[PDB]
Amino acid sequence: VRSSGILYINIYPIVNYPETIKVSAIPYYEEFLPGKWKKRIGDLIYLYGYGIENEFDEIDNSNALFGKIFRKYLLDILSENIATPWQLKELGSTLRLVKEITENYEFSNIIKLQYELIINVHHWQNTNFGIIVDLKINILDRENNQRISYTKIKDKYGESVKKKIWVSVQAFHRHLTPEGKKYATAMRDKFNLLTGLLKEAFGSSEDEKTFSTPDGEIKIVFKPLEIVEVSNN
Ligand SMILES: [K+]
Ligand SMILES: [K+]
Ligand SMILES: [K+]
Repeated sequence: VRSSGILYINIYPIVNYPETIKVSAIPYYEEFLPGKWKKRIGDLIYLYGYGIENEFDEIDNSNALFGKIFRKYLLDILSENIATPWQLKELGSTLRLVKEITENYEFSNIIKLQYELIINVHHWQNTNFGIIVDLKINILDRENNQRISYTKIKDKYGESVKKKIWVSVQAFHRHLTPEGKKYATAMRDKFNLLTGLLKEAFGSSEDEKTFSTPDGEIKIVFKPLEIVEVSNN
């Protein structure tokens, strides 16, 4: 006798995107500063999105080049749609966004806690795209904004601060209640926290969010991808 189930994963799918995009190829010179709206592929740089200046060609999603360009294009568009109070931490092969935790916690005067969303593009079955999103909570010494270990918190501020911060961090991850206890919806709440912070970071007030591009809309659905297996006993 076998079990059946549903798996939710931290991949949020792009359900609509422009299947053809404008590109402009220029010869690759090392002298050109890399940045948003341009991607080197071999001996060419391809401009795309807001990087399109006067002229252009087009590629569609059957082209090998399309995935290479679109992955980067998608993060560049996401980086134009960050909602306050989130801020850009890094845009490279990954997009990282941060928000300071402004909910009350003991010792928030000396220890700063910060959400960090880590966003990577996933590309599968030739034409499917999505974002894989991880969440971290950074623990910072408020007075100097540097990362601080629990060991250093104990050394600098005392054991009582180290213990209260650990409970608060665990509660902000949804591993514990505010009272420092385990609880029956913790694992569900942990995933719902990730989805809710991601929606907030992109200004999403419904399950689906549209982002404008010069090639047409990109639509993401801010629900975890779901995979269902039903066993036949
Ligand atoms: K919060
Ligand atoms: K504070
Ligand atoms: K889904």
